[PDB]
Parts: sequence; C-alpha cells; structure tokens
Amino acid sequence: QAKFFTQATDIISRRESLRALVALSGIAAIVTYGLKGAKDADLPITKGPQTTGENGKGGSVRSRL
Amino acid sequence: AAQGYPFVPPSWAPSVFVPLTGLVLPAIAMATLFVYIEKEAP
Amino acid sequence: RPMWYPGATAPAHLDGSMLGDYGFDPLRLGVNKDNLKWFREAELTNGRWAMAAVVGILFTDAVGLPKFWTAGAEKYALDNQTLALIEVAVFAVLEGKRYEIYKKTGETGFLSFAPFDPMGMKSEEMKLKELKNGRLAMLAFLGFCSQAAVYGKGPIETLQLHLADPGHNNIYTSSVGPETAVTVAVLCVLPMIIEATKTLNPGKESVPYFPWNEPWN
Amino acid sequence: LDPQIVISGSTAAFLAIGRFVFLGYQRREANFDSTVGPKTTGATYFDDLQKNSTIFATNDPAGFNIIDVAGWGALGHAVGFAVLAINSLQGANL
Amino acid sequence: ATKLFPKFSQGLAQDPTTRRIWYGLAMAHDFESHDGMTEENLYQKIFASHFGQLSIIFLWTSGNLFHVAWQGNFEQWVTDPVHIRPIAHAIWDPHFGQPAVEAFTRGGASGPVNISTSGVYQWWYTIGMRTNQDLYVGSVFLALVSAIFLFAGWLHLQPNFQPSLSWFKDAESRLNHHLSGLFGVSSLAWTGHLVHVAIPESRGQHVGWDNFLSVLPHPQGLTPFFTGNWAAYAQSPDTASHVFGTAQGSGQAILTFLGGFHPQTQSLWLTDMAHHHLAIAVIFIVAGHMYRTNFGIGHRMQAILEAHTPPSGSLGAGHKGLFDTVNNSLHFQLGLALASVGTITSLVAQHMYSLPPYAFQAIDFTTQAALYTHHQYIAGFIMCGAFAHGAIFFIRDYDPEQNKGNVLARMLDHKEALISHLSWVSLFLGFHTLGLYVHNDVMQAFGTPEKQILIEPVFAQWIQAAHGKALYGFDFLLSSKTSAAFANGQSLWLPGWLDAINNNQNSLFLTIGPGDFLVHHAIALGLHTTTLILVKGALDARGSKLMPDKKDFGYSFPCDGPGRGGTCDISAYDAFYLAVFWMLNTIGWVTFYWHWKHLTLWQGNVAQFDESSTYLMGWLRDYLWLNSSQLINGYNPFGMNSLSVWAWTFLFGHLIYATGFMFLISWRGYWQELIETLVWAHEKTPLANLVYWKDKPVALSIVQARLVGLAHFSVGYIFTYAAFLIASTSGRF
Amino acid sequence: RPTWLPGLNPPAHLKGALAGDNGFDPLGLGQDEGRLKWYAEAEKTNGRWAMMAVAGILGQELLGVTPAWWEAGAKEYDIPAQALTPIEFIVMGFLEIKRYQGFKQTGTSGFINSFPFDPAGMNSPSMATKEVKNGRLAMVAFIGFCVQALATRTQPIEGLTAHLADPFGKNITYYLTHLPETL
Ligand code: CLA
Ligand code: CLA
Ligand code: CLA
Ligand SMILES: CCCCCCCCCCCCCCCCCC(=O)OC[C@H](CO[C@@H]1O[C@H](CO)[C@H](O)[C@H](O)[C@H]1O)OC(=O)CCCCCCCCCCCCCCCCC
Ligand SMILES: CC1=C(/C=C/C(C)=C/C=C/C(C)=C/C=C/C=C(C)/C=C/C=C(C)/C=C/C2=C(C)CCCC2(C)C)C(C)(C)CCC1
Ligand code: SF4
Repeated sequence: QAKFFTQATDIISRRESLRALVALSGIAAIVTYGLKGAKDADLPITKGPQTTGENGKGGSVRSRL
Repeated sequence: AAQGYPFVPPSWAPSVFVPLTGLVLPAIAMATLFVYIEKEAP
Repeated sequence: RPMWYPGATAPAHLDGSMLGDYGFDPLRLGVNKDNLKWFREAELTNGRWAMAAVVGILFTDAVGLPKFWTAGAEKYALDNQTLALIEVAVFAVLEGKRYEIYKKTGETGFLSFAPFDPMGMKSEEMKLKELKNGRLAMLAFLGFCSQAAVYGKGPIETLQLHLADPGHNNIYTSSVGPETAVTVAVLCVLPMIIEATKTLNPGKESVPYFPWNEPWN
Repeated sequence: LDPQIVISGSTAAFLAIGRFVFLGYQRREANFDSTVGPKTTGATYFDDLQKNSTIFATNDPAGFNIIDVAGWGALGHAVGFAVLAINSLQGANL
Repeated sequence: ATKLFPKFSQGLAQDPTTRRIWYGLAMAHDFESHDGMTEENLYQKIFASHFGQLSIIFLWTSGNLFHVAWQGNFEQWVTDPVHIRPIAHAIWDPHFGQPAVEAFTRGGASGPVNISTSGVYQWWYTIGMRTNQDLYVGSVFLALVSAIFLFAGWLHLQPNFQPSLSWFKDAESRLNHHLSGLFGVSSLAWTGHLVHVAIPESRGQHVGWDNFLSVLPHPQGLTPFFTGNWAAYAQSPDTASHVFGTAQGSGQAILTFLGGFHPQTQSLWLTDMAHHHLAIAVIFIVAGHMYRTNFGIGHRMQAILEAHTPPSGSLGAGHKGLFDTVNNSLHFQLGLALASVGTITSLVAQHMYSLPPYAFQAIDFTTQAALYTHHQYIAGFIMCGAFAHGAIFFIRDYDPEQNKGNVLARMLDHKEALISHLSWVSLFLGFHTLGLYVHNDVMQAFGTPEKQILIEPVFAQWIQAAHGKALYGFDFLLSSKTSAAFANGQSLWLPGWLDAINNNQNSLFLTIGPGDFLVHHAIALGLHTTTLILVKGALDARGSKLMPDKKDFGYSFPCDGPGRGGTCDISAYDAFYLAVFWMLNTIGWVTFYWHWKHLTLWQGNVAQFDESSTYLMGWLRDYLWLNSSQLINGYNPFGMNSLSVWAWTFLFGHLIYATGFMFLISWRGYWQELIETLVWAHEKTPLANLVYWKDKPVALSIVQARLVGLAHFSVGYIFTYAAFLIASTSGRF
Repeated sequence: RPTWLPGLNPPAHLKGALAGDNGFDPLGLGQDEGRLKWYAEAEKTNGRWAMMAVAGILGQELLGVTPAWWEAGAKEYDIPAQALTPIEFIVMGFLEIKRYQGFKQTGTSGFINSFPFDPAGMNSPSMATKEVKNGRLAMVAFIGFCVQALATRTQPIEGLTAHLADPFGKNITYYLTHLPETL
C-alpha cells in the first residue's frame, strides 16, 4: 500500500507540479461545468425563464417593458 | 466570427467567464499573492 | 542561430543549448530547467502523436473513409467501453515505462529500449528534424481540426477548395475570417513592440509578472 | 457687409496698434527677468523643451517678429469675425 | 525573517506580523514615503500611474459599451425609449432559482438581465448612436485607446523617455496645451461630432464614417463660415413638432441659440449644444495662448503671482513665493484639482437634473436619481480628499520660510478665527435647523400643524423670479416683461428658457417652500461642519496646543498617547476621517431632499413634500417608510421579484455599515488580547499546531481599523442608499 | 546657411551636418541626440512612402483606372480586403522587421539585408539632400492630395487642369465655398 500510494503521488510530489495539476483539473472542471455541467445539473440559469418574465411590469405606475 | 459585427461573444461565454472570473482567476491571484507576501528576502 | 522573428534576442533561459531553440518563450514557461526538460519531452511527444495523427488523417481522407471527426461513431468489432478499457490497460504499462525512461535517461523510449533505435540513425540532426517536423505536424493537426470545424471537409478537400479560388477560398473569407485577420495583424506588429522592449532597456531582461515565473526574483 | 473689408480693417488696425501703440508696453511687460528668470537649469531633452531653442529674428526695426504678428493678427481676425457675426443677425441689443 | 512584499518599504518587509500586509496594501501609492524615492522618480511614477488610470477608465467605458451592445437592447430601446427599459448587462448566476430567472427577465430579454440606471443609453442615443454595431466599434476603439495609454505608461518609464523633473514642473506650457488642445480643441472636435453626426442622426439622416465625407452638415457648406454670415447656421431650427431620431419637423440649422428643452425628449437641443461646445472651444483656445512658452510671448505665472500683492499688505506679501509653493508641491496641486473637480461634479449633478442633456432623460426617473446621487457622493468624497491633501501639503510640503508673509502663511496665522467662525456657523445652523424641525415635529404631534415655523425661502424665490419663474410674482428681471434683460434676449434663449422654467413638470428651477428652506439650511449645516472639520485638520495639521510638534509625526499617526489628557484622533488624518462621516451625512441629506422632491414631482404629489418635509416624521414615514414598501417586499415568504436584488443589497449595506461600527467603537487592545488567547489556542490544539502562521496574528492597528470602519461604513451607507433609491424608483416606475 | 526665415539664425541643436537642414525646428523636437536619429529615418520613411504615394496617385490617374484614388479601396479585386489586409501585414512586417534590425546596427536605411540598399552607385550627400527635399515635397503634396479631394472632389491632375482652366474662379476660395455644388 505504501508503494502504491508513493508511486501514485510521484508526478505531483512537487509544489509546481501539484499546482499544475490543480490548475489543469480545476480550469477543465469549471469550464466543462459552464459548458455541460451546469446544464446537466439543470440549473435555472441554463434553462432560462420559461415564461414571459417581468418584462411588461417595469413599474407599478408606469408598466415599462 | 458572428454574422453582422464580428467579435460577438458566444452564447456560452458568460457560463464560462463568470466561473473563471470568480473561481479560477481569484484562485490563481490569491495563491500567487500569498506566495509573494510570505516570501523571504535572501 | 535563427530566431522566431528576425533579429530577436532570446530569453536568458533559452540560450541555444537545446535544439529548436529559436528563443521563443514570451510567457517564460521554461524558466525552470526541469520544467524545460519535461516540456521538451512533452513537445516531442505531442509532436510524435500529431505526426502520426496528421499522416493518419491524410491517409484516411485520401481514400473513401469516414471523416476524422466522425470516425469514432462508427461500428467496430469491439464495444466502445472494452476498447477504452484495453487501451487504458496497455497504455498503463507503455506510458509507465516511457515515464521511467524519461526519469532514467531524459528522452523517450518504448518499453525497455531506452533508445528505440533498431536502425541506429539517431543523431542531433535527426533529433532536430524530428522536433521541427513535430512542431509542423502539431500545427498541421490543429489546422485539420480547425478547417474541419469551419467547413465539413477534412484536409485535402479544403485544400482543393483553397486551390479552386485562392483569394476567395481562404481563412479570411470564412466565419473565422475577422479574428484571424486581426490576430495575424497583431502578431505581425508584436515583434516591434517586443523589440522596443529590448531596445529601450538595453541588455536588461524584464520579468512579465506571471505566476509560473516567480517574478519576485 | 463685405467680410474682406471688415476683417482686413480689423487685422490692420490691431496690427497697427500692436506695432505702433502696444509694442513698448508689451516689451516692458513681457520682460520681467528680475526674479522670474529661467524656468529651467537642466540639460536633458525635457529641459530643452522649455528653452527658447529657436529665436525668431526679424529685420523689423522695432522687433515685430512672426510671433507678434501672429498674435496681433489672431486678435484682429477674432474681433473681425466677431463684428461679422454680430452683423450677421442684422441686429444689436445695447 | 525579512519578507519581500513591500518592495517599497524595508521597515514593513521586516515586520513579522500581519501588519506588513495591510500597511503594504495601504502605503503602495504613497510614493513619496517609499524607500529610495527621489522627486524626479516620484513625478515619473505618478506620470505612469496616471497613464494606468487612463487605461483603466477607457477599458471601463469599453466594457460598458460592449455589454450594452451585446447583452443590452439598444437597437430596441431607440425605437420606443419611453417604455422600454435600458439593459445594462446579462446575468449568469448559477445560484439563481427558477423564480429569479423568471424575475430578472426584463426589458424584452431572453434571460436574466440588469436594468441600466447609468444613463449610457440616453447619452449614446443623443450623440448619434442607433446601432449595436456603433457601440461595438466604440468599445473596440476605447480598448485600443486604453492599450495605447498603457503602452505610453510603459514607454515613459523607459530611460530615454523618462521625463525630467523640470518638465513636470513646467506649468506654463502644460497649462497652455491643456487649455487649448485638451479643453478647446477637444470641444471643437466634439462640436464637429455633434454637427456632423449627432444632429443629422437626430434629424433621421444616418451619418457614419462611411458617408461623413459625402454628406453635408448644412445645405450651404462653409460659405456662411468663411464669409462671416454665421447667422445662416441658425437658419431653420428644429420645430416644436420635432420627434427625435426621425425627420418629422427636422430643421436644417446646426448652431442655434434656442434655449430650454426639446419638447419631445424634455432635454437640451443638440444644436445649442453644438454652439455651446463651439463657443467653449474658441474661448478655451484663446485662453490657451496666455502663458509663456518657447516663442517669446505670454505670461510667466510667477510674475502674475508676485505682482499680485495689494498695497497696505492687507494680504501680507500677497502671493509672493506661491509659484514655487504650488509647483514644488504635488499635494497642493492635488488638493486644488480635487476641489475644482468635486465642485464641478456637484455642478454636473445640479445641472444634469434641471437641464437634462440627454434625450428621453427626465423621463427615465431612476436614471436621474442614480446619476444625481452618484455624482453628488463622488463630489463629496473628492472634496474631502481635497482638504485631506491640503493637510498633507501643510505637513509634508509646506515651507514656512519660503511662504514668509504670504496668504498661505496668513491662513495659519489666523487659523483659530477660521475654525472658531466655522464652528459658530455650524453651531448656529444646527441649533436652529434642528430646533425648527423639532418644533414642527412637536406641532404635528400635538395636532396643530398651523404653529410650525414655516419660513418662506423668499431669497431663492426672488432669484427664481429673476430667472423668469412667474409663480411668485416678484416681476423682477426675466419675469418682468417690461424689463431690459427680458427685451434683449427675446430673440435668443428666453422663449425656450421661459417655456421650460414656467413648466412645473420638469426639474428646471422647481418651486420651493419652507421644507426646501429647512433642508437647504441643513445642507448648509453639513457643508459648514464638514469643512470645519476638514479645515481644522488642515490648519492644525502642523501643530496644536495639545501637540505643537504634530508635523514631526506625519499625516496619519495613531495618537500621542494617553498623556496630556488624551490624544486620540489628534492627527489630521483622523480629522479627515471624522469629516467623512459628516460628508456622508451632508450628501445623504442632499440626496434625500432630491429624491423625495422628485418622487413627489414624478408622482404628481408635490403637495406631500410641501406638507411633510417641514417636519422630520414626514421624512421618516412618508419618505423612508413609505417608499420602502416594494423594496423590502422584493422577496417575501410568498416569492420574489426583480427588486429582490436591491432588497438583498439594502440588507447588505445595513450589515456592512454596522460592521464598520465594530471597528469604530471597539478599539485595539481588546482584540489584541483576544488574539493572544487565540494564539495560545492554536499553539496548544493538537492536530492544528501542526499548521502555523508565517505572519504573526496581530489586531488591526488604530489608524488601520479607523480606515476599515470608515470603509465598511461608507460602503454600507452607499449600498443601502443605492438599493433604496433604485428600488423605490424602479418599483414605482 | 539659407534658413526658413530671413535673418533667422539656425538653432544650436540643428547643425548643418544632416541632409535637409534649413534650421527649421521652431518647436525644438530635434534636441535629443537619439530622438533626432529616429526622426531622421522617420522623415526619410514617411517621405519615401509619400513619394511613391503621389507617384502612384498621379500614375493611377494618368492611366485609365476606374475609380478615384480615394475610392480605390472600395473596389472588387481578385482578393477581398479582409484577406488582403493580413497578407499585407505579413509581408510588410517581414520587410519592416528586417528594416529595423538593420537600423539598430549600422544606423542607416535598407531593404531587407543590404544596409544601405544602393544596388547602383548613386549614393551622395547631394543625393541625400535630393531625397529628403523631394520627400518633404511629396509629403506636403500628398496631404494636399488628401484635402484637395476631401469630399467627392477633383482628382489631382484633374484639379490641376481645372485650376488652369480658370485661375481666378477655380481656387481655394471657390471650393471652400460652393461645397454643396461639389457634393
Ligand atoms: C500546417 C500548417 C498549415 C497549412 C499548410 C495550412 C494551409 C491552409 N489552410 Mg489551414 N490552418 C492551420 C495550419 C495550416 N493551414 C492552423 C494551425 C489553423 C488554425 C488556426 C488553420 C485554420 C484554417 C482555417 C480555418 C482555414 C484554413 C485554410 C487553409 C488554406 C488557405 C490558407 C488560409 O486561409 O489559412 C491561413 C492559415 C492560418 C492563418 C493558420 C496559421 C498557419 C501557419 C502560420 C502555417 C502556415 C504555413 C507554413 C508557413 C508552411 C506549411 C508547410 C508546408 C505545407 C509548405 C490552406 C489549404 C482555409 C481554407 O482552406 O479554406 C478553403 C480556411 O478556411 N486553415
Ligand atoms: C486624484 C485623486 C487622488 C490621488 C492621486 C490620491 C493620492 C494619494 N492619496 Mg488621497 N484622497 C483622495 C484622492 C486622491 N488621493 C480622495 C478622493 C480622498 C478622500 C476619500 C483622499 C484621502 C486621502 C487620505 C486621508 C490619505 C490619502 C493618501 C494618499 C496617498 C496614498 C494613497 C494610499 O495610501 O494608497 C493606498 C490606498 C488604499 C489601499 C485605499 C484603501 C481602500 C479604499 C478605502 C477602498 C475600499 C473600498 C472597498 C474595496 C469596496 C468594496 C465593495 C464591495 C463590498 C462590494 C497618495 C498620495 C494618504 C497619504 O498621502 O498618506 C500621507 C492618506 O493618508 N488620500
Ligand atoms: C445625531 C448625531 C450627531 C449630532 C447631533 C451631531 C452634532 C454635532 N456635531 Mg457631529 N458627529 C457625529 C454625529 C452627530 N453630530 C458623528 C457620528 C461623527 C463622527 C465621529 C461626528 C463628528 C463630528 C466632528 C468631527 C465635528 C462634529 C461637530 C458637531 C457639532 C456641530 C455644530 C452644530 O450643529 O451644533 C448644533 C448642536 C446640536 C444640534 C446638538 C445639540 C442638541 C440640542 C440642541 C442641545 C440641547 C438638548 C436638550 C436641551 C438638552 C437635554 C440634556 C439633558 C437636560 C437631559 C454638533 C454638536 C463639530 C463641532 O463640534 O463643531 C462645533 C465638529 O468639529 N461632529
Ligand atoms: C515505437 C513504435 C511503436 C509502434 C507500436 C505498434 C503500433 C501498432 C498500431 C496498430 C497497427 C495495426 C495494423 C495492422 C494491419 C492492419 C491493416 C489494415 O487493413 O487496417 C484496416 C483498419 C480498419 O479496418 C477496420 O478494422 C476494424 C477493427 O475492429 C473494424 O473491424 C472495421 O470493420 C474495419 O473496416 O485500419 C486501422 O485500423 C488502422 C489503425 C491503426 C491505428 C489504430 C490506433 C492505434 C493508435 C495508438 C497506437 C499505440 C501504440 C502502442 C500500442 C501497441 C504496443 C505494441
Ligand atoms: C486645505 C487647503 C487646500 C484645499 C482647500 C480647499 C479644498 C478649498 C476649496 C475651496 C472651494 C470648494 C471653493 C469654492 C469656491 C466657489 C466660488 C468662489 C464660487 C463663486 C461663484 C461666483 C463668483 C458666481 C458668480 C455668478 C453667479 C453668482 C451666478 C451667475 C453667474 C455669475 C458668474 C455672475 C489646498 C490644497 C489648496 C492647500 C491649502 C489649504
Ligand atoms: S488611540 Fe487608543 S492608545 Fe492612542 S491615545 Fe487614543 S485611546 Fe489611547
């Protein structure tokens, strides 16, 4: 087990290399989150309003668009 | 790029750049400026 | 030695010791020397795979075969998942031995042939030719995918389209026209900004304030 | 209204009072040079941008160089176009 | 050991604590307190920093243009600009619920968006933009301009371009050029734009880059100009039947002198705007040929200053020695600049609402409110900084021997009179304004509104009637039909001016009553007291009887100890600090008065202001409590609407303000001992003492936490009022 | 030396060692020794480009080209402008990058690698004065071309023949007015 987990961390056992992995994996995860993941999570910001919205009710007095 | 005036951003540009600017660039910046401020003069 | 733009002064870390050193590192990604070794091995590996991929896409589009961005969706003798499984399984040992050969030698190798050299034609000239053709092939594969993304055609049908009307069938008359035009313009005028940086600070190298650069030194 | 006549009269009159009337006063006032001496004592290119690098020397017996004529003719053209504008709307208030 | 972050200060880089980080963040732009800084290097770093600020400003405008062009509805807004809302940008918030997406879908958008209150829509529509492509191109151009300025800031830091110190100290040519080219030729080019592009685009004719060398601004091009027949350019103005953006009742004139407002936009004409910037251009170009340069003619400012010594020395040595005082002091020039800039920002605010320049403004009520409150708070902050830097001048740059007997030393010689008289004015105004307000409050409480001290502001009403407002019947100057001032301008600005000032539907010289009296005197109280605090800090910046060696401690020092009775908040920095509170209160009074007067005007209910503004429960109930109804119901347990963001922001500012109270009331020494305990707790906790700090945890210093409390306070103040303003105005309208 | 103004002494920073020195620097921009070395080559380059520019305008209108010189961009060629701009940038960037690196060393002009270019043996200080003076003439004449056709006006030689047809009726005073008649 020690050999496994010493070998599994060899490529990242340095500061700059682990920061490179973090940067790569996180940029990728967040970019693919914006591209597919927020849609797969069915976030409301991805679905849109699915209605008319608060367009015509600009104000109680002047119902602007 | 887009029809009409080119250099219109895509539809997915907010979905990418809002997470970037808010999760990534602040991470890079705060890490860099942390390693800078805790760095010792030789 | 020649440079990436005429009359370019190389960075202090790209002192021509390595091959293909045209002094190109405007972002100073190769300030660390071990990072530079890893990046050289990565350059040559990305380039080897892009050489094989460019020649493979060429051989595929040369004959009546599915297009390279749709060839994955065809039906094969194995299932998708077992294909990926066996691929990962054999590349485990392959890339492990290659990483071990990098850690031991500093260059690539197949499994145990530290220098995969059946026919002993290894030279610095051949190393430079491999590096140059690999860079060229990375560009070529990027172009394959890019002018297969704008059009629905692969390399050579798009080449024949450019040959049909060179002035009207080019990258500046497609959807990516304007951005490539402005990008090329900026890249043409850039080296004079860089040369001003070199001129008005004669002999003094400048640090571009990047995280990978450790600019506080 | 003859704009040429008005503007030429204005410019010539202002140049005449600038050469014959308001030249000695302008030469007395323009030369302080008592405590207000040089602006600069430096030697760099930005210190020479304040120095009279070019002295416009004229052959006029009173020293009416190109800058004096430029300024007095600018005032003349200004007052002439003012007179032409005030007449252009064919009226005056008081 | 010694750290690396404060490259500009070696005393901070050796600090083992967390004070290094903060003080290096807060001493970064005090270039004259840097290590190894010379005067020339100071001026050069400031030059480069100004270039950077310019680049940032232009990038900011490019971003506004880009987001309005991309995520906005400008091509849709120009069609129906009285009923379509301006879109600032779109919202991609992954935290949104479905109701929030359903709610922020405004202005005809396909998704959540923010309704712009910045007025950029009206401005860009007035100056000739009708297309999203125009704003795209303008954004590209301003980003290129920002790039140019950034490159120039790098360039003028280079050895062969690093300007000399005397080049910065050269004031005559800088003034000549910044008066002619930067001010008058800029106005000339803006007049060229108005005439060529904005006016014809207002007349329906599209004039772009592709045809502005092919079409004419006037049917008789330049013949009227070169032959002095300049009235031909005021030939056919835009009629009162004119509708903006089309050629219905268009007109052909380009330089008119109509005065007043366009009847359809309720805004200024573009033609007298053109004539305005033309006259301004000529006046500023003639003004720019004043000071002495390399050509033998002009003035030397030192001579004008030194010659301006009155007989009887009623001013002492006059202005002798002031040229070297202003030239060699950057804080003096900065304070003059901030004074002038804040005063003209107040002018922008006071004039942009009464004389609204941009089309379809005055009908976008939230835009007017945001613009006024914005520029007024900006002005207040800038004007506080003016006096702050005047204090820093007195400390760091003032030489008493080079100013021996001039006006600037004469100020310090009678500083006690200035401070005591400002204190008297503030004291009288506060006593009496609060007394009248409390009196009217008690009279309303006791059921007797007829016993209030309602003083009719007849001086301001007399002024208004001198301007031609016939509501009061002074019949003085321009309301007097049989006067000279009336009869002379009648072929000019007057008809439009009187049609615009006698109309009570616009903000041009609103009618005023005793509530206006009382609140203008509150405004005087705030101004006089703010400038009392600031002037006092500036003059006692160098010394007091409690501390005559105050200049030897700098501008911002914590205190002089508990000795001599106590010396807390004795610096000039702390005087500015205490004045920021009174400034925020002053501008809050100003903007409350504006917002309520205009909320009652826009609702047709000016009687509510004329009745309720004379006592402070009117201001509480009928303004703060009444108009909060939709704001705080932005979200309820039943649901939410688009005002929920402003509700959340309201509560946000209420949190930040109160959090500043924590740094404002509790002081350092409770917190340092608390942090000592927490240091023990961290050093003795197992599995967590493994992790240790590199910077020693200390409490925020005295000056630092003063600044932090002031910043939390100001941010909460500003955010709370911005939320309330935008929500109470957008909720109704 | 014959100066730009009679009786005017030439300034101290302009010694008569350069090519087109007439003592004309009423502003004082040539007071840095390195900025003058840049301004000299800038003069020569602006002047060479303006020389070939007026040559190209006069040659375009001497021959039977379709549009005016100002309308020549809005025209259908074999290659679109959006495709001509980047090719131009590549080629001219090559040429001018090679031109600067070649002004850094040896401090004089040149084409690509030959600094100075001079394939023929025609380099003389007299020829330098000729170059600089005809180049200043060309720059001012090109600005005259641009503003002489500032609207839809006459082309250069066409305007010359129009001035020669009526000297007292076709001049600056006629075309600064009558501008509606031109458009
Ligand atoms: C291996 C390099 C290579 C080569 C030989 C070509 C060649 C070609 N490309 Mg491809 N291309 C490349 C790289 C390359 N491209 C890359 C890296 C990209 C991604 C940006 C593209 C993206 C692209 C698009 C989107 C389009 C083309 C098109 C074309 C054709 C017209 C040229 C043009 O408008 O594009 C100019 C190409 C660029 C600006 C990309 C950079 C090219 C670099 C600088 C290399 C240039 C060649 C190199 C100096 C020598 C090649 C080696 C050898 C074959 C002689 C032509 C067949 C167009 C076409 O065929 O439409 C009908 C088209 O629409 N290409
Ligand atoms: C043209 C304008 C101008 C210029 C050039 C300067 C320049 C300077 N000022 Mg002056 N100043 C100005 C305007 C200006 N100021 C104004 C408008 C005010 C009144 C507000 C002041 C008040 C003032 C004081 C009281 C002092 C200075 C000082 C200084 C010097 C250093 C500044 C510093 O410490 O940087 C670093 C500054 C900071 C890091 C600022 C702190 C952060 C601020 C408060 C913003 C916080 C907002 C927050 C982030 C918003 C979050 C929102 C979110 C919640 C949604 C420098 C010479 C100092 C000096 O010279 O020392 C002797 C000094 O003591 N200035
Ligand atoms: C509601 C809060 C409030 C009030 C009323 C005041 C009031 C005052 N401040 Mg301000 N101030 C405040 C908050 C407040 N401040 C805050 C939060 C700060 C930030 C720390 C400051 C910072 C500050 C500075 C830095 C300065 C002032 C000054 C002043 C005085 C200005 C002169 C004036 O208007 O006299 C009118 C006075 C009043 C309206 C208050 C008295 C109230 C009534 C009339 C008194 C009698 C009531 C009653 C009969 C007595 C009952 C008592 C007993 C019998 C039970 C005045 C006492 C200036 C000063 O002292 O100059 C003179 C000054 O330099 N203040
Ligand atoms: C240092 C050098 C290292 C080299 C290592 C060896 C690489 C070997 C690559 C595969 C070569 C197999 C080709 C055999 C002859 C086929 C002739 C033919 O008619 O093809 C015909 C075939 C297509 O034929 C199709 O076959 C399919 C198989 O299920 C289906 O049945 C289809 O119906 C049929 O049409 O063409 C190819 O498959 C060529 C593809 C070659 C590349 C495959 C991907 C490999 C990329 C990674 C390589 C990894 C290298 C390390 C792993 C190996 C380690 C020992
Ligand atoms: C501390 C100090 C400083 C600062 C200060 C300040 C900040 C001040 C401010 C001030 C101010 C802020 C002022 C203001 C003023 C104003 C004025 C002075 C006004 C006037 C007006 C008038 C005069 C008017 C007239 C008229 C009328 C009435 C109306 C109509 C028109 C006419 C014109 C007729 C400095 C830095 C300098 C330094 C020293 C000290
Ligand atoms: S600031 Fe604090 S420590 Fe200093 S005198 Fe005041 S109370 Fe005492």
